[PDB]
Amino acid sequence: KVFGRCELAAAMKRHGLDNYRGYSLGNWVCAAKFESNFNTQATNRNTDGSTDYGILQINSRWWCNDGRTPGSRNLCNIPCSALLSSDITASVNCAKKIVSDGNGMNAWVAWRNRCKGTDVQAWIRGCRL
Repeated sequence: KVFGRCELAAAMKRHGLDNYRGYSLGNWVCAAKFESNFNTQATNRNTDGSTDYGILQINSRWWCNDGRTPGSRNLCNIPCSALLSSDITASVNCAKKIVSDGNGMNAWVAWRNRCKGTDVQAWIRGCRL
């Protein structure tokens, strides 16, 4: 599924991401936009044998099990395929563990490169939240 901008903002706010760990909703919407362009089916294979899954591109080497990532850990206790659903619940709950893993939102490279330090409030414009 491909979320509209405000549609996702609403979904994320509903799942408690607004200001979670001090990160405004705009930050998460911005991360989702540049990580997967709001596409729940987005996947990106990495050169280390791992793959990033879903709207928030969660990595298989440590967070989910796709059964084909060497020395992979499954800290979120879920199959990576669950991260490719139209329901973002799985990705949000896993994301909540990632942003609390000692690096803030820096865990998401697209967020760091395209969102960090910017006026992320713009990503929520026009949204009736």
